[PDB]
Amino acid sequence: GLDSHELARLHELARHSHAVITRHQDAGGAYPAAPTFSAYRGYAWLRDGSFTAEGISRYGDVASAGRFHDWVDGVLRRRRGQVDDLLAAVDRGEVPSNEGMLPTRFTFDGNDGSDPWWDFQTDGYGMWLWSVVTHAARHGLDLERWRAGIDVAVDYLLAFWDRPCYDWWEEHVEHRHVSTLGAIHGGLVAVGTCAALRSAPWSAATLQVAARIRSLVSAEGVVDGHLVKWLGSSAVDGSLPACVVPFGLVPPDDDVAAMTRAAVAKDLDVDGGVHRFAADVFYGGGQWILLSALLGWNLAAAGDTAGALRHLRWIADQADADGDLPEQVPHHLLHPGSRAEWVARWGTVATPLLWSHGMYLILADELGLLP
Repeated sequence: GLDSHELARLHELARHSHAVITRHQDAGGAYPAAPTFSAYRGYAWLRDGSFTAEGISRYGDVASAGRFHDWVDGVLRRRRGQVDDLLAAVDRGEVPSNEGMLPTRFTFDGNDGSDPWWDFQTDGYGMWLWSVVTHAARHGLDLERWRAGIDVAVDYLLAFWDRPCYDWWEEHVEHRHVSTLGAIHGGLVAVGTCAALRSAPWSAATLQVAARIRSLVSAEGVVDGHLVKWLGSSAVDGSLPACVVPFGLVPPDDDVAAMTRAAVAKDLDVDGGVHRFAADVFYGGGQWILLSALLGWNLAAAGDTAGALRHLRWIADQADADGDLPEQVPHHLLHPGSRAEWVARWGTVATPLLWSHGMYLILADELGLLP
């Protein structure tokens, strides 16, 4: 379904995606979110980094992906005491405030880059577990290299998975977001079904808590046959397909998977460019490359190769003259009046966004299109 013209350009964008990710990887192994965007530069996120690492692992750069996992593992081992103290506090009946939780932004030397009162999120820890297990399985690696960091993440998530937190988009701290629950589920199932981790003391617990997550989503996170943005809401969010692939709340051919893909397409997908959520005013609510990639990935997994390809083509059309992929583009805006202020305050949209490139690599790989 691709001619030589398209294949050449898609191959080149894949090569360039690998290059921009590995060029900007920090000396210590972290992947930055966006080296030139004012509000993100200097920081690493586990969410962005884990998807980026998965794209790089699929691409076959074992060294680069391994250095990212080394970095995360070391950062988490340094939080062993913090996590133990949070768990002890829970055991005393003194539940820690959001202000005491593990961070969202990391500096490249592994310190808190932001105050979790303002951005507390648990999804990234779940994504990292999914990412590191998937990487090790793909390349035949011994997970003991990263196990002590895995242990910190697992202990943290088993304790705090059911806590309200901000969503992937740093909004609505009072709610429990289905793509956050989904990320945690994906990480817990990854470690709980990993033969190398069969003797871990938390082995059984991870699958039991994953089942608890699915119970909660079944009870409060499905409406009219589709997943919803947060428990007790009716709306969808463009992140929701991640709950199918890769995080596995339901199989790709499940009715809830089909209905969720359809609802996201209807409510949020304009010409192949997927919006985050209807109320999104960030840069006027533009079309997000990573979300078009996520939807494409899910379409491919469900057997809709044509739909996957249409989304891959849309993404490729957003590459700039150097091949860099932005965070988002404004071809369609949900709330156009809101864009100007964002541009004035933070500058033009983050480009390149490493996560855009990571997701491009994943979707290209799903379609068998890596060079």
